[PDB]
Amino acid sequence: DKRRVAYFYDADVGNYAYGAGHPMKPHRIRMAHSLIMNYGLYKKMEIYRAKPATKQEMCQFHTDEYIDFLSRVTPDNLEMFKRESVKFNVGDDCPVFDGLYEYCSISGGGSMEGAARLNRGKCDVAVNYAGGLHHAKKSEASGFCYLNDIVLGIIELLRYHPRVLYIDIDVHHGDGVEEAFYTTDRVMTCSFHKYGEFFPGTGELRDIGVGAGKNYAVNVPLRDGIDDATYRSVFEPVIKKIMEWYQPSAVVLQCGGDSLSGDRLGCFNLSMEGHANCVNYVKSFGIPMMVVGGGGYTMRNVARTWCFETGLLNNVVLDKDLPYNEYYEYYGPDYKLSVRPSNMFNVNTPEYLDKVMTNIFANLENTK
Amino acid sequence: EEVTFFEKAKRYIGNKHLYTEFLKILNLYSQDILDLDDLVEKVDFYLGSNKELFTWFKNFVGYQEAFGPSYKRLPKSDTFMPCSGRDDMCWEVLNDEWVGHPVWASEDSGFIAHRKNQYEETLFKIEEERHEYDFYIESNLRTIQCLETIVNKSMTIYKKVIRKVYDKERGFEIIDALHETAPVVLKRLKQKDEEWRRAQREWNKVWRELEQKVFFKSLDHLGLTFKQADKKLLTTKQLISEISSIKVDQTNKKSQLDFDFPDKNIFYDILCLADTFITHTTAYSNPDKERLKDLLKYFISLFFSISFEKIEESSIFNLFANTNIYIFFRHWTTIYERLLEIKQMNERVTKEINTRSTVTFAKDLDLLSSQLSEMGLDFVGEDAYKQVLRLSRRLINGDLEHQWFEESLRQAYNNKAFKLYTIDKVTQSLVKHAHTLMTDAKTAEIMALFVKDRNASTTSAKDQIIYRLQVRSHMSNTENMFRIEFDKRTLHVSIQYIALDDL
Amino acid sequence: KVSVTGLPLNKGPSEKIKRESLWNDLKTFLTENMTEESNIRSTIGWNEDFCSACNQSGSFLCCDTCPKSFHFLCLDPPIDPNNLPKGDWHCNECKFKIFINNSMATLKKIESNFIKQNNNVKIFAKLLFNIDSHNPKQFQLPNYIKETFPAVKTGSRGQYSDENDKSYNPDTHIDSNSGKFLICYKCNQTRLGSWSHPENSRLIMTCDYCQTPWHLDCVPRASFKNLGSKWKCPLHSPTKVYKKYKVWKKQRLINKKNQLYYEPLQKIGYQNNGNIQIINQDFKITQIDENSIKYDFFDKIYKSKMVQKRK
Amino acid sequence: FCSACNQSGSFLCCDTCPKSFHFLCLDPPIDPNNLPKGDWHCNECKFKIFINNSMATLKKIESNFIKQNNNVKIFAKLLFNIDSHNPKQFQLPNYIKNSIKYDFFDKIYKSKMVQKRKLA
Amino acid sequence: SLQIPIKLKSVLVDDWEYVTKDKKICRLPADVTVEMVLNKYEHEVSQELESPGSQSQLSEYCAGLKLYFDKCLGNMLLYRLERLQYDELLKKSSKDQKPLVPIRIYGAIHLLRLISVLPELISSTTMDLQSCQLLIKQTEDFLVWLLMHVDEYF
Amino acid sequence: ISLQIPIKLKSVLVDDWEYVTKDKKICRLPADVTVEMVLNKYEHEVSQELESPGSQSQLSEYCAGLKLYFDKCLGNMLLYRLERLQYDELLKKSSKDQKPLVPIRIYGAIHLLRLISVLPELISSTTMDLQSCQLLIKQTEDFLVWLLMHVDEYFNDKDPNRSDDALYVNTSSQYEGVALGM
Ligand SMILES: [Zn+2]
Ligand SMILES: [Zn+2]
Ligand SMILES: [Zn+2]
Ligand SMILES: [Zn+2]
Ligand SMILES: [Zn+2]
Ligand SMILES: [Zn+2]
Ligand SMILES: [Zn+2]
Repeated sequence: DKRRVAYFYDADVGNYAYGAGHPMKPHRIRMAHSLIMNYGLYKKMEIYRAKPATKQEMCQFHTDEYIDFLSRVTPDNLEMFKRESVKFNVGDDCPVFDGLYEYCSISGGGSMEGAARLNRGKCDVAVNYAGGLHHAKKSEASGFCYLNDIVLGIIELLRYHPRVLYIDIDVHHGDGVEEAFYTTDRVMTCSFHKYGEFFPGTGELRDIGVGAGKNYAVNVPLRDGIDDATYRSVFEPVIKKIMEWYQPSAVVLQCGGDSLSGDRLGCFNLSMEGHANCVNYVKSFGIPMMVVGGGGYTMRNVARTWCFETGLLNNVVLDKDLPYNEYYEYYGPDYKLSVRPSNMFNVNTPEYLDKVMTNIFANLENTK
Repeated sequence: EEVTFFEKAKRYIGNKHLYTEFLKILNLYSQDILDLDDLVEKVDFYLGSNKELFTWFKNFVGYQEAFGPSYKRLPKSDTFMPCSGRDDMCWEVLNDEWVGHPVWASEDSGFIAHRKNQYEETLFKIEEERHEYDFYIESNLRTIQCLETIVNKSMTIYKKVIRKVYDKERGFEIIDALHETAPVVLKRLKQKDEEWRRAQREWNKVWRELEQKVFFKSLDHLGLTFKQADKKLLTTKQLISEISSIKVDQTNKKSQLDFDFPDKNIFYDILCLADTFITHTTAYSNPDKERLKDLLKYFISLFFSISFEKIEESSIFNLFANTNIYIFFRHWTTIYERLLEIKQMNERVTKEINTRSTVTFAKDLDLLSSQLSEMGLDFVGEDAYKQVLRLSRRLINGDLEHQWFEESLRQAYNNKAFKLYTIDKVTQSLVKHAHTLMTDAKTAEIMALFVKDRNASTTSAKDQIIYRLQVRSHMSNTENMFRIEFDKRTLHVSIQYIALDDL
Repeated sequence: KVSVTGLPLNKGPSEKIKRESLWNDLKTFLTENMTEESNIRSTIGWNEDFCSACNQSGSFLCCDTCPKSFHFLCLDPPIDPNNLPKGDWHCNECKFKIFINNSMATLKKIESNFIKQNNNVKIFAKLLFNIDSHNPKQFQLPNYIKETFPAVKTGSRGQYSDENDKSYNPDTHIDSNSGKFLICYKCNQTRLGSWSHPENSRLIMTCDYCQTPWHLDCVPRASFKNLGSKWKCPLHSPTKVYKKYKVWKKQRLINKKNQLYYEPLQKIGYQNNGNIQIINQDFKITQIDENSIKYDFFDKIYKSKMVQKRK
Repeated sequence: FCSACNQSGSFLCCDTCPKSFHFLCLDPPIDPNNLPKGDWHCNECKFKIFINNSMATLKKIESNFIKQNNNVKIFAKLLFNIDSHNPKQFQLPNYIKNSIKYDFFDKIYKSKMVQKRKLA
Repeated sequence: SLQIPIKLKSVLVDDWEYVTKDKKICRLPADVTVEMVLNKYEHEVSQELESPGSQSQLSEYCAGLKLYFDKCLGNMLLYRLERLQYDELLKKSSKDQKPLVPIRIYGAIHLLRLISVLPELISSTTMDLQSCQLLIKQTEDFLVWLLMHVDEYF
Repeated sequence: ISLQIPIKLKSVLVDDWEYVTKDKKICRLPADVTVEMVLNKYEHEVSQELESPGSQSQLSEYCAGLKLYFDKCLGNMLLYRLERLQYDELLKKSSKDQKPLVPIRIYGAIHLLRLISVLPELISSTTMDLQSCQLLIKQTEDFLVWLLMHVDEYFNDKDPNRSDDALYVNTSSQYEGVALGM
């Protein structure tokens, strides 16, 4: 394909942190950058620093009260906001730290600027790993997410494109993005997630949409221990059929590392290559794409996967020997660019997946 | 035919409590409370496995928005909330009515978290400490760089840095003074950075040695629990249950179990392991060891017709057996299948181990483990299959610990050889089952009849009946029999479970 | 101070941890000189631990004359927490007992209110007077309505509860009551698998209402049910129907004392709801018998056949 | 007074209830000379002792009779009550002045003949 | 209640006058008895019903009407001046030792009075509101059919 | 003491309990038919039948007393905990326009039904005489019979996800969080 790649990075994004024991850390974004520059990928990409988002730009999706609470809340004065903390779920589930608003603005500005560069034709691939918060919904924090920057980026994309595809390969259901566009045919959301007694609670096979957006929401509920050979056998046919029938003008891809083997919260068994195969397959279609990096709670694995995927977007295959970045001590015994799957058992039988794909293909008939 | 549909459905359903619900559904349809679609879907759930009755029913009755379970509709009053930056297109495409909220989708109960082993927890703790040290050091370094840029010639970072350095609660006054003392904070921060970096070096050493031992254990899931599950699931009852289940499934719709042996060197490897255990074990007398070796060699040479001379220096056939011989054969097949699985990846794993490159920037220089290299448990050269066999022989002898054997297998096969952790116990059980095949009169007579039949090589159809009748005469009248069929053209084994069908 | 390592963050080795955890293509510095500002956005031009009203946890506004604490909303009228009363606060009964409760002459005041309301209402005057001495209290059904339905129970918080509220493991395929194998209704197989090949087995569920067993792959489903409502297999009556709209709901279960039964004499065409039984006067349960159901079904099929063939 | 035609003549007196009936105004009629030579009860006051003393309890005989006469079920509650009333003269209404499958198959068979001959 | 046509009311009053004033009891079993009328009704009406449930209802109604005319004839469906005649019939049935079938003795005059007081009998029962309507509808249909064939019966 | 409620009304009350405490639904306020309208229709339909003034003035007295008791006790004992926030909002909407809140003109027919369900306990916790209790119970039972007659036009069953004019509405997360968390 030989696309031109815009890459967004803010050097201050890594200086914000959640609580002491909180699994979600922006530091991995600082790590994936350190590999990317040390592999020499800056010679193939255009590196930008997006202007942070403003309150009015955030309020295109969220409410004024929620955004106003986010711009005022502080760990010091949390006791003065007792009704808003339960309104917006910014208490114990999603904590409040020192750099919440600037981090949210950085993420949203990155996503919106990437979408804007895709609109103007400046590039054909926009990369923003700070983005990808796919859980916040317009009035409340959810799943460690406080601002849905994917929705803002898709809104910026809809000003030039008739149809936009959104693909989610995180273990969690993309509840915020699916809910935001649940009644429209302009945006088609497709999620591959673990369904059961898992956090998003939503993402059933019968959640195809409401109203004009009926049949424009696809959910693939999977089981524990899925591996690369099965994940790709599910992912390629569904995405191919969506591409032929929905025919999107642009695609957003949330590359969350929650599906990698060895994650704290995830329960999948995907290696680095099985996770990057999805990005390669989506890139092989030729339409404009925006890659965002969402979940992931093992920094050494998600950073390596993001660096490998960024290399793949630049039409190169990176060497398996690390280039001695700053955080060299994080990368285990062999110090290789690889993520090793475990020997855990796969409970995704071919019959269950066959039934799921049959249902999805039956629903997809009414999108062309 | 319309008159007999109800009794047909009654017979097919096979239960009264379900036929009652079927009649209730039919009644609901008969009172104009159910449209035809729900009736057809319910009768699909009832008689859909049958293909003729369902089609007949559909052609008789003349069959010729879908809300999701995880979305509610809010009242329009609670919809208009001021979004200042929203536009006409934004109002057009964004959804404000339907809401999902996982808590409702959780049925107000909660979510189940994924179980994690202790090695993963240790890895998480190491990562947490690394992240804390790096976060503090980098934040201090960025504040230092900004301060140097100020002195020599993006809001909360410096404030939180100087609030962390000054914990006396006086730090706010220092921030105020900074807004109106730059060298003072400069020299304080540089010293903090230096001491934190030294502590980070020492902790990095400690963390490296700690992680470098539990990393491979963290990725082993089925292996950790393995050597308790193998003991519980490799019993006679489990195998009988498996074959009985296969037979029951077949009868609800002569070759219950199928085995294919594509290699014969594995037989010699299993014989070598068995002989090693027999020589080592202090559980049999001196003549009994020779008797066990002779039994094993004779059985393997007679059943599979491999050889009789090279084996000790290294036309379908049928066997009617009781539980003992079946269990012995199942143990042999278990060992063979495990060794075959570890052997068919010989070339790939051997190439990986030999062509395993190392990083030159810091891996070769500083951060390496010769721990497995100090005991020769690194598989350099020493072809992986033969090295695994040698280590298994060492473990059987007793001069190798289980921990180091498992660790070498984990690091050499990427946790794909976890099923060999019990090779010693499986070999011991195979030897014990070979022994009980000697010290039982009935089993000895059955084995003698099998030897006579196998060596006859020219028998009529009566070989199928009179041989089975004689074996049953040597057998009891209540417990099971198994028919093991061997084909030499492709070396194929078929096991049939004749519980009492011979009576 | 103390960090996650348990050390002041400046020490390092921690000798005990040492003994426990031991055996015995350019850099990033050029990222500050190659980031072009991107500002081409199209939008860039812009005493008790519970509540005396509901008996539940949470933040409370306490009283001083008694050990009773109320929620801010569990109060008449509700009080906004930001606009604190900022003064001596009591509940209704404390105010009444401090200010009005003269027990020797209270009856005279009640009679005065009685005669004051005698012009309009005297059957409720005592009830109206009895309302100022009571604190707010959450509504609950008065314990003789719940007992009418022997399937409804009260949860810990007082909410409605009904009878729908509750590696390789081969023993789940065994009944354990008779030693037989659990045979799936859809496929007529148990699919036990084997220890050699644990991927040949299928998970089985054994529905909680009629005890019939199903495979997770035969009924489309991903995981087991362990926390939410009880699982019900697809072999049951809907008990709630939307007919094109009109809503039909099956009657609740009544205690057998008031559960009236009746057998009609018509037995061929008899309009009943889905409240039947195969063998105050608004909850009759018709006893219908199987032959009548057969005749009704055949009648409906034949009548619809004529209705369509007339056209 | 004969409580069947409400006229006068030679009656048959009762014992438990103060009622008098004619010898011919009975079902079945009795020869006037042929006395019962014992205890005689009319249609009433004989079902009363039948249901209050000999059988077990009230409202159970009716169910048994209805179940027994399930072949004619719409008239069961009338057939049960017909054997409880004394005979009366016919006064004007005052406003004039495997046995189941055989039936199932026969019903379907006749119904389908009607269907076919009506269609064409 | 029941909707009895005016002509059938006139026939009933004519019979009342012909029995209670000028005593002219009709002859012993006539050419058309209740059984013949009921079988011909069930035979000629069943050929115009397309529903098996309606066929079962019609058959059950006819059988119940026969079995109810058996036990009600001598009870309350005869005038006093006729009872003696009934008695003699009974005596004949006693002498010959042949069972009595009153469906095949009385006919087309005594079935009409049988469905003339049915609302009274139904009201003195505990039947539900839904089966009584079916009985009334069946009796009305039979009354209309009998009024259609009046010149050849009575 | 003892109140004879028809079984269908008990089913209605249990359905209300299930909707509020399990489905997290509330009432669509202001109601289409309020308590005042129901009581006015009952009084007009019943008083127009009988003619004795002694039995006619008692009906008006009963209706007026019922209205007063509802107005005085709805904010105290007739609301579940989830509904209270909604109540508070109404009060604010009442306080911003200087209009006092009159609950018999907002709530209707389902809060009256649950008003006359704890009347035995309210009567028991008083010093009332015997024949007054008998009269109150008789009037309440007559009203309950009348309401059971007109049950289909006051308690319909339509899903909030399908009809905008149902009796119940779904609550949002921002509402439920404040209601059951603060
Ligand atoms: Zn996630
Ligand atoms: Zn409370
Ligand atoms: Zn108090
Ligand atoms: Zn199955
Ligand atoms: Zn079930
Ligand atoms: Zn008489
Ligand atoms: Zn008597």
